[PDB]
Amino acid sequence: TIASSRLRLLEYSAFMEVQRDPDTYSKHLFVHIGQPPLEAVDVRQIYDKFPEKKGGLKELYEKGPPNAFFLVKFWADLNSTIQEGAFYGVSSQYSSADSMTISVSTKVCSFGKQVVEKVETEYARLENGRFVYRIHRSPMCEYMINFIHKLKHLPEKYMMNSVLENFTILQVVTSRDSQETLLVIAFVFEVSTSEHGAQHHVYKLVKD
Ligand SMILES: NC[C@@]1(c2ccccc2)Cc2cc(Cl)ccc2O1
Ligand SMILES: NC[C@@]1(c2ccccc2)Cc2cc(Cl)ccc2O1
Ligand SMILES: *C(=O)CCCCCCCCCCCCC
Repeated sequence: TIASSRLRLLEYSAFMEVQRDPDTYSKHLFVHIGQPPLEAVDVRQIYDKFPEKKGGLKELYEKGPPNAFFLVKFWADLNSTIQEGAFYGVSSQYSSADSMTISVSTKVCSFGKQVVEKVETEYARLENGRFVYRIHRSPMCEYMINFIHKLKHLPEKYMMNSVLENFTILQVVTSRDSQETLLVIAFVFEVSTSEHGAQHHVYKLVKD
Protein backbone atom coordinates (compact mmCIF):
# COMPACT_ATOMS: atom_id res chain seq x y z
CA THR A 1 0.00 0.00 0.00
CA ILE A 2 1.35 3.39 -1.22
CA ALA A 3 -0.24 6.08 0.93
CA SER A 4 0.90 9.32 2.54
CA SER A 5 -1.10 11.12 5.34
CA ARG A 6 -3.12 13.05 2.65
CA LEU A 7 -3.33 10.74 -0.43
CA ARG A 8 -3.46 7.03 -1.21
CA LEU A 9 -2.65 5.32 -4.54
CA LEU A 10 -5.45 2.74 -5.00
CA GLU A 11 -4.45 1.33 -8.39
CA TYR A 12 -1.98 1.79 -11.24
CA SER A 13 -1.56 -0.07 -14.55
CA ALA A 14 0.21 0.52 -17.88
CA PHE A 15 -1.11 -1.57 -20.76
CA MET A 16 -1.58 -2.05 -24.52
CA GLU A 17 -4.94 -2.95 -26.01
CA VAL A 18 -5.75 -4.27 -29.53
CA GLN A 19 -9.06 -4.65 -31.42
CA ARG A 20 -8.98 -8.21 -32.90
CA ASP A 21 -12.48 -7.59 -34.54
CA PRO A 22 -15.50 -5.16 -33.95
CA ASP A 23 -16.58 -7.17 -30.84
CA THR A 24 -13.20 -8.54 -29.60
CA TYR A 25 -10.43 -6.72 -27.70
CA SER A 26 -7.20 -8.04 -26.18
CA LYS A 27 -5.38 -6.28 -23.32
CA HIS A 28 -1.81 -6.84 -22.16
CA LEU A 29 -0.61 -5.31 -18.85
CA PHE A 30 3.03 -4.19 -18.81
CA VAL A 31 2.91 -3.27 -15.06
CA HIS A 32 0.15 -3.24 -12.39
CA ILE A 33 -0.40 -2.24 -8.73
CA GLY A 34 -3.88 -3.39 -7.72
CA GLN A 35 -6.12 -2.66 -4.68
CA PRO A 36 1.46 -3.87 5.73
CA PRO A 37 4.94 -2.40 6.60
CA LEU A 38 7.36 -1.40 3.88
CA GLU A 39 11.11 -1.96 3.73
CA ALA A 40 13.16 1.24 3.44
CA VAL A 41 15.54 2.61 0.79
CA ASP A 42 17.75 5.67 1.46
CA VAL A 43 16.70 8.39 -1.00
CA ARG A 44 20.38 9.46 -1.43
CA GLN A 45 21.08 6.18 -3.30
CA ILE A 46 18.70 7.18 -6.14
CA TYR A 47 19.42 11.01 -6.36
CA ASP A 48 21.80 10.60 -9.38
CA LYS A 49 19.06 8.67 -11.30
CA PHE A 50 16.48 11.54 -11.09
CA PRO A 51 16.67 15.18 -12.22
CA GLU A 52 18.24 17.29 -9.50
CA LYS A 53 18.72 21.12 -9.05
CA LYS A 54 15.44 23.20 -8.86
CA GLY A 55 12.31 21.05 -8.32
CA GLY A 56 14.47 17.90 -8.23
CA LEU A 57 14.05 14.82 -6.04
CA LYS A 58 16.50 16.16 -3.39
CA GLU A 59 14.75 19.53 -3.13
CA LEU A 60 11.35 17.71 -3.06
CA TYR A 61 12.45 15.43 -0.22
CA GLU A 62 13.88 18.42 1.71
CA LYS A 63 10.62 20.37 1.23
CA GLY A 64 8.69 17.36 2.65
CA PRO A 65 6.66 15.65 4.08
CA PRO A 66 8.80 12.48 4.25
CA ASN A 67 5.65 10.27 4.61
CA ALA A 68 4.84 10.97 0.93
CA PHE A 69 8.01 9.44 -0.65
CA PHE A 70 7.92 5.88 -2.09
CA LEU A 71 9.97 3.74 -4.48
CA VAL A 72 8.41 1.07 -6.72
CA LYS A 73 10.57 -1.60 -8.36
CA PHE A 74 8.74 -2.95 -11.42
CA TRP A 75 9.42 -6.13 -13.39
CA ALA A 76 7.49 -5.25 -16.58
CA ASP A 77 5.91 -7.96 -18.72
CA LEU A 78 7.11 -7.20 -22.27
CA ASN A 79 6.27 -10.64 -23.76
CA SER A 80 4.20 -10.46 -26.96
CA THR A 81 1.13 -12.24 -25.55
CA ILE A 82 -1.30 -10.36 -27.87
CA GLN A 83 -0.87 -9.76 -31.66
CA GLU A 84 -0.38 -5.98 -32.21
CA GLY A 85 -3.24 0.28 -34.39
CA ALA A 86 -2.88 -0.81 -30.73
CA PHE A 87 -3.64 1.66 -27.87
CA TYR A 88 -0.95 2.22 -25.22
CA GLY A 89 -2.24 3.76 -22.02
CA VAL A 90 -2.05 4.19 -18.26
CA SER A 91 -4.93 4.00 -15.75
CA SER A 92 -4.72 4.90 -12.06
CA GLN A 93 -6.90 5.78 -9.13
CA TYR A 94 -6.18 7.72 -5.90
CA SER A 95 -8.20 8.54 -2.78
CA SER A 96 -8.22 11.03 0.12
CA ALA A 97 -10.23 12.00 3.18
CA ASP A 98 -10.18 15.69 2.02
CA SER A 99 -11.72 17.30 -1.06
CA MET A 100 -8.97 18.88 -3.17
CA THR A 101 -7.93 19.34 -6.82
CA ILE A 102 -4.72 17.39 -7.51
CA SER A 103 -2.04 17.75 -10.17
CA VAL A 104 -0.29 14.54 -11.25
CA SER A 105 3.09 15.25 -12.86
CA THR A 106 4.94 12.30 -14.50
CA LYS A 107 8.61 12.93 -15.43
CA VAL A 108 10.25 10.35 -17.65
CA CYS A 109 14.05 10.41 -17.16
CA SER A 110 16.91 9.02 -19.16
CA PHE A 111 20.44 9.21 -17.61
CA GLY A 112 19.07 11.46 -14.83
CA LYS A 113 17.75 14.10 -17.27
CA GLN A 114 14.06 14.77 -17.89
CA VAL A 115 13.01 13.91 -21.47
CA VAL A 116 9.19 13.94 -21.20
CA GLU A 117 6.79 15.45 -18.65
CA LYS A 118 3.04 14.90 -18.56
CA VAL A 119 0.84 16.97 -16.24
CA GLU A 120 -2.82 16.05 -15.56
CA THR A 121 -5.23 17.87 -13.26
CA GLU A 122 -7.76 15.72 -11.42
CA TYR A 123 -10.91 16.72 -9.57
CA ALA A 124 -12.23 14.99 -6.39
CA ARG A 125 -15.36 12.82 -6.68
CA LEU A 126 -17.25 12.13 -3.43
CA GLU A 127 -17.63 8.36 -3.21
CA ASN A 128 -18.51 6.24 -0.13
CA GLY A 129 -17.45 8.90 2.41
CA ARG A 130 -14.07 9.50 0.75
CA PHE A 131 -12.78 11.47 -2.25
CA VAL A 132 -11.70 9.51 -5.35
CA TYR A 133 -9.47 10.62 -8.30
CA ARG A 134 -9.52 8.56 -11.53
CA ILE A 135 -7.28 8.90 -14.58
CA HIS A 136 -8.74 6.46 -17.08
CA ARG A 137 -6.96 5.27 -20.24
CA SER A 138 -4.45 8.14 -20.25
CA PRO A 139 -2.60 7.66 -23.61
CA MET A 140 1.16 7.02 -23.57
CA CYS A 141 3.33 9.52 -25.45
CA GLU A 142 5.14 8.38 -28.60
CA TYR A 143 8.45 8.48 -26.68
CA MET A 144 7.27 5.64 -24.41
CA ILE A 145 5.65 3.53 -27.14
CA ASN A 146 8.83 3.78 -29.23
CA PHE A 147 10.95 2.91 -26.13
CA ILE A 148 8.85 -0.29 -25.47
CA HIS A 149 9.18 -1.25 -29.17
CA LYS A 150 12.96 -0.76 -29.05
CA LEU A 151 13.34 -2.85 -25.86
CA LYS A 152 11.04 -5.57 -27.34
CA HIS A 153 13.51 -5.80 -30.33
CA LEU A 154 16.56 -6.61 -28.13
CA PRO A 155 17.34 -10.34 -28.42
CA GLU A 156 18.16 -10.78 -24.70
CA LYS A 157 16.33 -9.81 -21.49
CA TYR A 158 19.64 -8.85 -19.81
CA MET A 159 20.17 -6.30 -22.65
CA MET A 160 16.75 -4.75 -21.87
CA ASN A 161 17.71 -4.58 -18.17
CA SER A 162 20.98 -2.84 -19.08
CA VAL A 163 19.08 -0.11 -21.01
CA LEU A 164 16.50 0.16 -18.20
CA GLU A 165 19.24 0.75 -15.63
CA ASN A 166 19.28 4.39 -16.91
CA PHE A 167 15.50 4.83 -17.26
CA THR A 168 13.32 6.07 -14.39
CA ILE A 169 9.89 7.70 -13.91
CA LEU A 170 9.17 10.20 -11.12
CA GLN A 171 5.52 10.77 -10.27
CA VAL A 172 4.78 13.83 -8.12
CA VAL A 173 1.19 14.45 -6.98
CA THR A 174 0.62 17.94 -5.52
CA SER A 175 -2.39 19.84 -4.24
CA ARG A 176 -3.17 22.21 -7.23
CA ASP A 177 -4.04 25.27 -5.09
CA SER A 178 -1.49 25.09 -2.18
CA GLN A 179 1.20 23.27 -4.26
CA GLU A 180 1.84 20.96 -1.25
CA THR A 181 3.38 17.56 -2.02
CA LEU A 182 0.81 14.77 -1.53
CA LEU A 183 2.60 11.71 -2.95
CA VAL A 184 5.96 11.08 -4.70
CA ILE A 185 6.65 7.70 -6.30
CA ALA A 186 9.96 6.88 -7.99
CA PHE A 187 9.64 4.01 -10.51
CA VAL A 188 12.57 1.80 -11.49
CA PHE A 189 12.30 -1.03 -14.06
CA GLU A 190 13.45 -4.49 -15.07
CA VAL A 191 11.91 -7.04 -17.44
CA SER A 192 9.82 -9.90 -16.01
CA THR A 193 11.26 -13.41 -16.43
CA SER A 194 8.64 -15.59 -14.60
CA GLU A 195 5.45 -17.31 -15.84
CA HIS A 196 3.62 -15.24 -13.12
CA GLY A 197 4.16 -12.14 -15.33
CA ALA A 198 4.66 -8.58 -14.15
CA GLN A 199 5.84 -8.11 -10.57
CA HIS A 200 6.37 -5.17 -8.21
CA HIS A 201 8.03 -4.40 -4.85
CA VAL A 202 7.14 -1.21 -2.91
CA TYR A 203 9.63 0.60 -0.56
CA LYS A 204 9.48 3.67 1.66
CA LEU A 205 12.14 6.31 0.75
CA VAL A 206 13.97 7.43 3.95
CA LYS A 207 16.98 9.68 4.87
CA ASP A 208 19.18 7.94 7.61
N1 LIG B 1 19.38 4.79 -28.10
C1 LIG B 1 19.62 3.57 -27.29
C2 LIG B 1 18.64 3.47 -26.08
C3 LIG B 1 17.90 2.13 -26.22
C4 LIG B 1 18.58 0.96 -26.56
C5 LIG B 1 17.88 -0.23 -26.70
C6 LIG B 1 16.49 -0.27 -26.49
C7 LIG B 1 15.81 0.89 -26.16
C8 LIG B 1 16.51 2.09 -26.05
C9 LIG B 1 19.45 3.62 -24.75
C10 LIG B 1 18.42 4.32 -23.89
C11 LIG B 1 18.35 4.51 -22.51
C12 LIG B 1 17.24 5.21 -22.02
CL1 LIG B 1 17.10 5.46 -20.30
C13 LIG B 1 16.24 5.68 -22.87
C14 LIG B 1 16.32 5.49 -24.26
C15 LIG B 1 17.45 4.82 -24.75
O1 LIG B 1 17.66 4.55 -26.10
N1 LIG C 1 18.76 -3.14 -12.31
C1 LIG C 1 18.22 -3.13 -10.94
C2 LIG C 1 17.07 -2.12 -10.75
C3 LIG C 1 15.75 -2.90 -10.62
C4 LIG C 1 15.71 -4.21 -10.14
C5 LIG C 1 14.51 -4.92 -10.10
C6 LIG C 1 13.33 -4.33 -10.51
C7 LIG C 1 13.36 -3.02 -11.00
C8 LIG C 1 14.56 -2.33 -11.08
C9 LIG C 1 17.42 -1.24 -9.51
C10 LIG C 1 17.42 0.13 -10.14
C11 LIG C 1 17.58 1.38 -9.56
C12 LIG C 1 17.51 2.49 -10.41
CL1 LIG C 1 17.71 4.08 -9.70
C13 LIG C 1 17.23 2.36 -11.78
C14 LIG C 1 17.06 1.10 -12.35
C15 LIG C 1 17.17 -0.01 -11.50
O1 LIG C 1 17.01 -1.30 -11.96
C1 LIG D 1 3.80 8.90 -20.43
O1 LIG D 1 4.01 8.43 -21.55
C2 LIG D 1 4.18 8.13 -19.18
C3 LIG D 1 4.01 6.63 -19.47
C4 LIG D 1 4.44 5.78 -18.27
C5 LIG D 1 4.52 4.33 -18.77
C6 LIG D 1 4.87 3.41 -17.60
C7 LIG D 1 5.86 2.37 -18.12
C8 LIG D 1 5.36 0.97 -17.73
C9 LIG D 1 5.20 0.17 -19.03
C10 LIG D 1 6.34 -0.86 -19.16
C11 LIG D 1 7.66 -0.15 -19.54
C12 LIG D 1 8.85 -0.78 -18.78
C13 LIG D 1 10.15 -0.53 -19.56
C14 LIG D 1 10.09 0.89 -20.18
